[PDB]
Amino acid sequence: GSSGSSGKIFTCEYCNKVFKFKHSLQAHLRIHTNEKPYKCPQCSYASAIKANLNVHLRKHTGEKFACDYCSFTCLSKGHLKVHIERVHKKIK
Ligand SMILES: [Zn+2]
Ligand SMILES: [Zn+2]
Ligand SMILES: [Zn+2]
Repeated sequence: GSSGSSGKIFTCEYCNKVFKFKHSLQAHLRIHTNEKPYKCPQCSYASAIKANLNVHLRKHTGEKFACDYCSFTCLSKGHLKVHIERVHKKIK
């Protein structure tokens, strides 16, 4: 079990989420923004373009795997793991 201190906490007033760091919540709020006319039914994915959406939707194939560190989503699982060892890591 992790053992450390904790002053304050950052809670998201959108999806009742929580983030240890601040920058995490800020960048996260990104998905919590609807300024485009075309919105995605699956997620909060929106784009002024029409095609972009059509292609995006295709991405939704059952269940995606979101990164524990960042908000990176991948179709496969194994890839996600490597993404954390390559992106969130620079040591073989
Ligand atoms: Zn949120
Ligand atoms: Zn979507
Ligand atoms: Zn990641």
